[PDB]
Amino acid sequence: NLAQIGVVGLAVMGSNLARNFARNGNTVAVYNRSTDKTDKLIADHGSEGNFIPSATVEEFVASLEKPRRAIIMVQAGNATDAVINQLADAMDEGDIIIDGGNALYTDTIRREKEISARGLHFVGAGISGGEEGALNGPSIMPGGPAKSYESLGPLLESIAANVDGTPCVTHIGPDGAGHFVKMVHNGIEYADMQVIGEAYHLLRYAAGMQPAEIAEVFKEWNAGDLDSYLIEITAEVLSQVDAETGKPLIDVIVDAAGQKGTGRWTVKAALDLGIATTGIGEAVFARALSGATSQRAAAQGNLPAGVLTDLEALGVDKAQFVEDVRRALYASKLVAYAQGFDEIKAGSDENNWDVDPRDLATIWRGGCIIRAKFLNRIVEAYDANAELESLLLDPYFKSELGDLIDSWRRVIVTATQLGLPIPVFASSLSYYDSLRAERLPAALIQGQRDFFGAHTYKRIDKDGSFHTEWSGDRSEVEA
Amino acid sequence: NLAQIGVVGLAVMGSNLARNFARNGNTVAVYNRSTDKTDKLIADHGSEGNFIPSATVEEFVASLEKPRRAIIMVQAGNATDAVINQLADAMDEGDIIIDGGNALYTDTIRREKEISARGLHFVGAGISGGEEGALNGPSIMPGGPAKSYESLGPLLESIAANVDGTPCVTHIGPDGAGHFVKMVHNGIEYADMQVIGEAYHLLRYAAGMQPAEIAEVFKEWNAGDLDSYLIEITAEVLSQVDAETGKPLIDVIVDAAGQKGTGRWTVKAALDLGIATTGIGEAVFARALSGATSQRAAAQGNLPAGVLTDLEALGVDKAQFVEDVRRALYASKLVAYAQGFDEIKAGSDENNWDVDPRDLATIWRGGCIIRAKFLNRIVEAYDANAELESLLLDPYFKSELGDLIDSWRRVIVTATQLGLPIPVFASSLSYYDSLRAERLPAALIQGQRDFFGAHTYKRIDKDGSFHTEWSGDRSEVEA
Ligand SMILES: NC(=O)c1ccc[n+]([C@@H]2O[C@H](COP(=O)([O-])OP(=O)(O)OC[C@H]3O[C@@H](n4cnc5c(N)ncnc54)[C@H](OP(=O)(O)O)[C@@H]3O)[C@@H](O)[C@H]2O)c1
Ligand SMILES: NC(=O)c1ccc[n+]([C@@H]2O[C@H](COP(=O)([O-])OP(=O)(O)OC[C@H]3O[C@@H](n4cnc5c(N)ncnc54)[C@H](OP(=O)(O)O)[C@@H]3O)[C@@H](O)[C@H]2O)c1
Ligand SMILES: [Mg+2]
Ligand SMILES: [Mg+2]
Ligand SMILES: [Mg+2]
Ligand SMILES: [Mg+2]
Ligand SMILES: [Mg+2]
Ligand SMILES: [Mg+2]
Repeated sequence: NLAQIGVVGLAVMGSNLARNFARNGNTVAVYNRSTDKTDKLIADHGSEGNFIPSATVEEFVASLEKPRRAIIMVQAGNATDAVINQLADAMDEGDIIIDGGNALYTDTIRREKEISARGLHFVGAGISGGEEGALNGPSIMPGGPAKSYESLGPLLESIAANVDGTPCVTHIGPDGAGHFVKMVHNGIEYADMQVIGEAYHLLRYAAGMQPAEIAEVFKEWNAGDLDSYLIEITAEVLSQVDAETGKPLIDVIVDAAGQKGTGRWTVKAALDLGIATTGIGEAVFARALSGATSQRAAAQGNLPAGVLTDLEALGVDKAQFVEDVRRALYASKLVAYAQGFDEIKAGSDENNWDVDPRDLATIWRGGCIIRAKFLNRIVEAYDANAELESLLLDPYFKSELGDLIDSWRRVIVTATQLGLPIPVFASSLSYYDSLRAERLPAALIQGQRDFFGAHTYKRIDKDGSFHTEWSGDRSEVEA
Repeated sequence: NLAQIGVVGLAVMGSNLARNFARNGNTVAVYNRSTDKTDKLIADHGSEGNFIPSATVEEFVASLEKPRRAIIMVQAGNATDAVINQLADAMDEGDIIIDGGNALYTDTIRREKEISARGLHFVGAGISGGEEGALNGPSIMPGGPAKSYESLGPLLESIAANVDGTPCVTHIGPDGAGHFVKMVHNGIEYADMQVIGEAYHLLRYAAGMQPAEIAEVFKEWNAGDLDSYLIEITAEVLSQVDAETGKPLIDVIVDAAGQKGTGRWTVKAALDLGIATTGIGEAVFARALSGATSQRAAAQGNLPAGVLTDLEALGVDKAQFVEDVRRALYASKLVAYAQGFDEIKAGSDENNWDVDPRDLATIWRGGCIIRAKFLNRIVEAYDANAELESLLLDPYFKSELGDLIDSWRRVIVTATQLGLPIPVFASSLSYYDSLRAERLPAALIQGQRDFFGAHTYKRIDKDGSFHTEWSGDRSEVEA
């Protein structure tokens, strides 16, 4: 007569999640502040499994088997803190509050401190895949005490996406580690979509291909190493004809990316952690620029292009160019992921989480928009070398870069000569050529700062800080 | 027997600032929590002018002529709030608390609300030029109530940098406007230093010039449109020989800028405001990458370069290439400033500040690391069009871009073919080519997001939001 799991918040995400639990053989307690949403779920979806509805938090908590597991699925921020307090007040020692919402990981850290203190357990659970994932099988990223997973894990494994028998959930780490890895996942999604956008742009405006032909190229690419959900749905979007006009649907869509989106959080965290996420960063900046409606209108046809050429005048074969774009897309995808996994290691180190990157690449293979067989290469890279300094240095990926790099350079040159924007492709190659470099112009920056501000520099041949007496005899002294 | 201005916090920045006030004929109250610093200022510099040293906040406040003007120069964050509260409790209605520290503008906004509600005035003042500017003439960016500038303005004008008889201080706007434009100024400084670094890297590793020769090139550029303090000091740094090794000083400096600075705050604000600051962003990312010591050590000689060429094999004239790099530097500087001024506009609109960008380009000509005669072109651009959509569209600058664009494309092509990193040069050209684009891949992103999440899109040819039934008959409905 008791539920093993409960959901508070029965808007579409929490209702879909409750249904998932119930379809997979769990008894599920459900509560919503407004009872009409609870009544609607029972009325329209009660045949999907065993639900225990409650009108009050006290009734809801009383319906859960100890140790009690309540997932919150409400509005992020103040509304989730309100429900955490209501559950906290009603629960016993050893009970488990789970926020499944899209929390700021710093909110989850603060909540885990306040709730662990109250004698309760707090889990911040990132849930991927949006409404469809919540209903049919998400990737789940729980952070909190490791002993919370003993009672919660088997429940989450019952609803998670399954890939080759492996549920897309495992314990990520303490406190905010789950919401953190979910946030980085969101930023990676932006980069994956932007590198596809850039490939599309070159195939259309350099190779002269219409959307229906580009769809067919993407389906061919999707049979090879790039194989991915995002490339699969890209072909379906490029194939779609607008019934009203007969034009490709993409050609009647307003080309301004929804300014609603959390990819910016990923880049803010990378800026704080000292990680160069050029790929996610340029993908976010590209969405922002697309929305600058009045600036784009004022710019159109008014900035000098310079002398441009075209593939025919360059003597470039269309088939060779299309393959070069594929290889630029793969290289740029690989840089964006290497940077994202750098951000995961930096966040883990900063927060003492011991995040295992193999767990992330494993559970992102199902119920995620970014799912692709590429992720198995990330698992294998870290399996081979738990302390790998960059995904680019994995023996498999490094050997792949050997075959990509000539194409990648040709795409940057060619796009530039045709006046076509390629922000993540170009920025990824400058980042790559920066990691290759023996000496970077940061040495000059250190010298400039010592000149104007006496900020001091380190030396390659001696430990310590040094200063040149710029305003004086320009001798070097110790700082 | 009363001071017209006071300084709280007598570490080097505040001691320098107090000395500046005193050298310029003001009577200056000085106070530091630790009395030993007050004793030290009086002992070492009391001859420079009329100081009134106090050991306690109450004596300090009693030494000030009403309406009292106290400038706080202490550790940013909680320490600044601690000193604000101690002054506020000791002061009378109409008194003026000024924070001259490197405040987060959101902290200034909060402080101005709290302190104004108590019948005091709060000013957040950005002070540029570091320790040297505090002593010898800074750029000063005060935000707070306009009436505050009437008693404070003449004191700030007595110490500010002066350019052709114009003091580098004016009232910026309400509450946080001052600390906000200082934060953007800090980001711009990063971009100015990075574009100089990229030019240096190309002249050294593409044109085969040694640092002493590059120093002579920068001095010649400094005679033309690029004329700047940063280019002047760059030639002095590149001329410098390390006595101990005989190598160029730059060659014995550790090429790691790391994360010792606040340029990241500029990018985080840009991300929240929806502004594509690709120049400042890539500059900050480049500093972060330079500091990844273990990763760079692991990457050296392990990432495939691809087939590279050189200027000789390309048939490129060295003098033509050097001028092309100058013009890439100019174009990329202009893009970084255009984006920073877009960030200033977006911040001013979000916060109802009515920031006049002419004020900023006027007062950054003195006592700022970014000072350059280029800033006059920004004043003139906004003089001609208060609602200018981008600095790129100013008639003078658009005319300049007609002469820069062919060079700029050649530099991205050539750097790419030689395997040299140019993150701001290349990202600035993708941004430029993105403003030139009729249609951006943002249309494909809108289609993808509608496919996987039913996120809806807008149409170019009629009003409202639409959804294509991707899982069903792929008909379109209004949303
Ligand atoms: N659809 C998407 O694109 C997407 C993707 C991922 C996640 N999400 C989900 O979106 C939700 C965010 O909510 P929203 O603001 O957008 O929708 P909403 O309908 O305004 O709120 C959702 C739920 O929050 C509850 N709630 C709000 N304030 C509360 C309070 N103070 N005390 C108790 N319950 C409270 C509501 O209860 P009432 O019914 O009583 O109002 C409702 O059940 C999260 O659950 C998140 O998981 C969105
Ligand atoms: N190189 C630099 O450090 C540098 C460069 C840029 C800007 N600044 C400027 O210098 C200030 C920052 O100082 P810092 O943090 O770098 O150095 P710090 O040595 O940690 O402290 C700087 C000053 O803050 C005072 N202070 C700290 N906590 C305080 C508190 N709770 N109550 C009152 N006074 C307090 C100290 O007083 P005591 O002597 O009593 O400790 C000292 O006068 C700001 O005004 C900033 O704009 C410094
Ligand atoms: Mg039935
Ligand atoms: Mg299932
Ligand atoms: Mg292969
Ligand atoms: Mg580890
Ligand atoms: Mg002076
Ligand atoms: Mg000229």
